[PDB]
Amino acid sequence: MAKVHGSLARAEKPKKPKGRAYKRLLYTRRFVNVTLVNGKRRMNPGPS
Amino acid sequence: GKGKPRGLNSARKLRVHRRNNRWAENNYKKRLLGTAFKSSPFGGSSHAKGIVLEKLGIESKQPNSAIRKCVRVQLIKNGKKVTAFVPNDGCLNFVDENDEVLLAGFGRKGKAKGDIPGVRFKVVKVSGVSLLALWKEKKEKPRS
Amino acid sequence: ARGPKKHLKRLAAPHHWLLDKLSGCYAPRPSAGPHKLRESLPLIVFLRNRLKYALNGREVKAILMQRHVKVDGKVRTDTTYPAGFMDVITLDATNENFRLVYDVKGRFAVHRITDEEASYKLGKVKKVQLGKKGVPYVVTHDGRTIRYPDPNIKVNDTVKIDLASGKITDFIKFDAGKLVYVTGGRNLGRIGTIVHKERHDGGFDLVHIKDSLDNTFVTRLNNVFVIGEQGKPYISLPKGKGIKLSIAEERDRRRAQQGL
Amino acid sequence: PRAPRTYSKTYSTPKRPYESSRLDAELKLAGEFGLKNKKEIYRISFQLSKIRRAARDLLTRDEKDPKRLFEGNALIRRLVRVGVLSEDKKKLDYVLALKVEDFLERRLQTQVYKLGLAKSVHHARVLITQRHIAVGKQIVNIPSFMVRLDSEKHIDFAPTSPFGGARPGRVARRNAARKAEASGE
RNA sequence: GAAUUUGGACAAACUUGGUCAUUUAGAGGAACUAAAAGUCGUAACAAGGUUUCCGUAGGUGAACCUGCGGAAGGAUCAUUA
RNA sequence: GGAUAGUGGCCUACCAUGGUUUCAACGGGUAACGGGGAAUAAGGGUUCGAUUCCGGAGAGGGAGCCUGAGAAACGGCUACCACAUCCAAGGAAGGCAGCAGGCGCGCAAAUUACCCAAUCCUAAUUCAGGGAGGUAGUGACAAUAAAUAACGAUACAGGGCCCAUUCGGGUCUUGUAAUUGGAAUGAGUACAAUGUAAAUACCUUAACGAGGAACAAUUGGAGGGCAAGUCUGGUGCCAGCAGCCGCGGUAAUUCCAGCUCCAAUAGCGUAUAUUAAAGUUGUUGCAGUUAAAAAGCUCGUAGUUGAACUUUGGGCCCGGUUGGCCG
Ligand SMILES: [Mg+2]
Ligand SMILES: [Mg+2]
Ligand SMILES: [Mg+2]
Ligand SMILES: [Mg+2]
Ligand SMILES: [Mg+2]
Ligand SMILES: [Mg+2]
Ligand SMILES: [Mg+2]
Ligand SMILES: [Mg+2]
Ligand SMILES: [Mg+2]
Ligand SMILES: [Mg+2]
Ligand SMILES: [Mg+2]
Ligand SMILES: [Mg+2]
Ligand SMILES: [Mg+2]
Ligand SMILES: [Mg+2]
Ligand SMILES: [Mg+2]
Ligand SMILES: [Mg+2]
Ligand SMILES: [Mg+2]
Ligand SMILES: [Mg+2]
Ligand SMILES: [Mg+2]
Ligand SMILES: [Mg+2]
Ligand SMILES: [Mg+2]
Ligand SMILES: [Mg+2]
Ligand SMILES: [Mg+2]
Ligand SMILES: [Mg+2]
Ligand SMILES: [Mg+2]
Ligand SMILES: [Mg+2]
Ligand SMILES: [Mg+2]
Repeated sequence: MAKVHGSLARAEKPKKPKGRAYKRLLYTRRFVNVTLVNGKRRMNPGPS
Repeated sequence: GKGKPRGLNSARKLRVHRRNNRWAENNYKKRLLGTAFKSSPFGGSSHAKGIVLEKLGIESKQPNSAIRKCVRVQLIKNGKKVTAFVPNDGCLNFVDENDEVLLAGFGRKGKAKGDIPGVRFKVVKVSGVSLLALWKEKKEKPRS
Repeated sequence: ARGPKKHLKRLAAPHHWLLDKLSGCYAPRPSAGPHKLRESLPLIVFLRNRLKYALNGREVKAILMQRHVKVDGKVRTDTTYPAGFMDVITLDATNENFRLVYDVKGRFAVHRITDEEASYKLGKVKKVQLGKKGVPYVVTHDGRTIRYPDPNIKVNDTVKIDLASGKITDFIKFDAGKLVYVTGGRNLGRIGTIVHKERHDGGFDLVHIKDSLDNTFVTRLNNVFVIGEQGKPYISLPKGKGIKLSIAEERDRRRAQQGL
Repeated sequence: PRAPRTYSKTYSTPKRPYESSRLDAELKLAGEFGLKNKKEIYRISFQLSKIRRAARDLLTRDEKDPKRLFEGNALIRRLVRVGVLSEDKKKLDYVLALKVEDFLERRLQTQVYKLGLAKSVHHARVLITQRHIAVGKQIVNIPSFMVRLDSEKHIDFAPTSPFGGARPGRVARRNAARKAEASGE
């Protein structure tokens, strides 16, 4: 909502990397460290 | 012979025939009759400011009953009344009457068996603030 | 518009000046003078773009104002003076002499010239005619009017002109089998021998020309400009000798002059 | 009134947006080579495409025709200087068969990791944009430099750089000052 | 040689009616709407019509019949030559 | 004949009775300046072109004219019409569709900045002048490039590679742990210099400048189309619900909130227009018994279309440009 005047630049859980880095993450989330669940590639599962 | 002249000195008949036949296309007819400049409420522009005439509680029945929280808005440039959707807003605490409202297009087709009609516009801005930003509690509304 | 225009936009300048297209927004509109606008080279262009002798425009005016630069024996002091085809240009402080003749690739070229060739000049005879008190004269392409020529000289003939006195040394007739520079048009900048002249009345005459590599082409008479005889030109041609090569030939010749 | 500064797009967005196969292919392609946008891939696809067009337009014309000769040979020798096309495949019909990876393999990014100045490809990114990595007398800081072949045998560290030579960086002399001042005390 | 004046061509614009075409402010009147409310008419009342169509004519009426000419876009069994 | 710089019904007299037209004149429309060109398509096309170059037209609307080589000129003049300013009420001035700036209008568009240093133009002219032009300001119109992290060790955790007879001999790749360690660097700040008409910036560079528990990345989605939920609670009085179609209600993958994940990423959504998709405009290339669509039927002018046939066949010579077998 209201960030106070102090947006003057000059004078929680872990974050996700941005840009290139993020893609890297995905490349290993899907191809270096493959997770084969129930005979399929499951993305976003809870308890199974 | 596939029913069209196929002769080498036959161009005129061909192209004339084409012109007389393009009037069955829909958009072409809109485009050469200036339907956009003569009838369409927006006058052929991607948006229009209007002032909320009346808060409408339309009720559109089948197959899904919308407690249609919609609006009668009157466009400033035409003095032309229009109905318009005001999205994502449960309570309509955002849009009151006599309020300036920037409208856009909106493609809800109306249905027959339940007398639900097709409004063609959604509120994009109220009083200069974006409906979205209000709804995100990102920006606040100057109320006059 | 209403009167004559006095500007020239950058893009609209004749292309073969090779003006770059971000230097400015305008381009030196040639003054009125001896040659046609489209096919002449303003001294500023010749001086700053092709000799690199001056960097700005005012440097060029600076140069011109010391009576340094001569054109056809005489001193011109107009930044936009229109020196065109076959004109002699003199830079005395460098003791250099230039001739404006066309490169093979249809543009104007720097050409150094001995003092003994700087003295004279060729002129295509654009029209002979009889003036007041029955005195016959010619009018040669650079605009020069010469009186009392030799009666053998009709149209399209070339004339040698002593720049000093402005009189006619000799001339050349327009017959089959002469040497010829082609001035306007696509084949502009070529040289060859005139096979035969095609005569179309009330229309444009053409000329078939065959160069030294025995290849042929055709241009309107309008652009044919006589030089001399078979291999006996009256002026010194540039390197290239008006012999135009396919892009393949030029590619090869360039890549074959690289051995470090 | 200027000349209008010409300019052009560089890439092209795919036609079908969600296509599980293309999606993956793309991801593995970004993975081999550490790209950050799909856009980086598209840019390649697009240059490739313009070349395949020039290719075909030459192919449909007669052999021993001046144009196919000239522009053919040019396109060929151009593709060869960057070593996208191999020495032995010097005829048009192969430049069609060319694929994306053949282009993606000549990036400075890539060649830095394949001349072993970097540990991983990502390392090569960082090392490039970090103004570390020179090609001869020039520094270069674009991951997409497209190394010509005669410039392969020159790539090294920058004479400016900490690794290339010179003095240690800001962090290094920071810790040098910290330890030296902490020991003087 | 200035003010001024004769007649021309050029010709803005004005006045007047007449005429269409609009912008208007008013008044005359008529008709449609319901996230309005209740009232009767038949809602809260019961069924009946069901070859279907085409052109045309008429009748009306709350609808629908009806005359004439067309069409199947309508379900060929049986015997025999 | 007159007029004009000049041809010319351009105008004036006098004669004729012509000129255009279904090969679409004339009139009406254009939210029409024309072209070079732009977007998009395999091709063929369709659609844009107010706008950087060329040509034309206008300077609130009309008309008239001086000066001059050149103007029917408006940063010249005169009048009328529309607006509008100053007045001491007599009069006198006014055209930003030049640069800035204001109002109004709207969905919709920047500074009342610096300079002739480039570019070029004008003048009696090297010097003067130029909101032409250039420079900076504003600005997510666009277009290009591309930071937001790279490593390591450690341990825990596992898989795999060879000696497994079992410890261990090491290679490798991973999951981690708001774990550690020391490297790197421009975002920003700043001497100087460079740049520059003067500056701003860029590029250079001393000096600073992160573990980055915040130099913290977003915008849309997660029933289908269409990439991604077999996750918890709430709902179910603000509730099957709004591009299209789906789908229920104690227990909902389909609604609401959080968690998670997906896509494109310094950008992403939405609206209108337009091209593709659209072989749903069909010349290339549609369809017409029953899905929309063969005129009730023949005749007939324009139009489109139209059988066959008139030096073939043979003989000689000349010289080119690729390709072979030799070099
Ligand atoms: Mg002009
Ligand atoms: Mg020509
Ligand atoms: Mg217009
Ligand atoms: Mg197509
Ligand atoms: Mg235009
Ligand atoms: Mg307009
Ligand atoms: Mg113009
Ligand atoms: Mg004018
Ligand atoms: Mg105005
Ligand atoms: Mg004058
Ligand atoms: Mg005027
Ligand atoms: Mg003005
Ligand atoms: Mg003017
Ligand atoms: Mg202005
Ligand atoms: Mg000046
Ligand atoms: Mg300007
Ligand atoms: Mg932009
Ligand atoms: Mg300085
Ligand atoms: Mg989100
Ligand atoms: Mg959905
Ligand atoms: Mg979906
Ligand atoms: Mg799916
Ligand atoms: Mg169809
Ligand atoms: Mg039917
Ligand atoms: Mg039918
Ligand atoms: Mg029939
Ligand atoms: Mg025939």
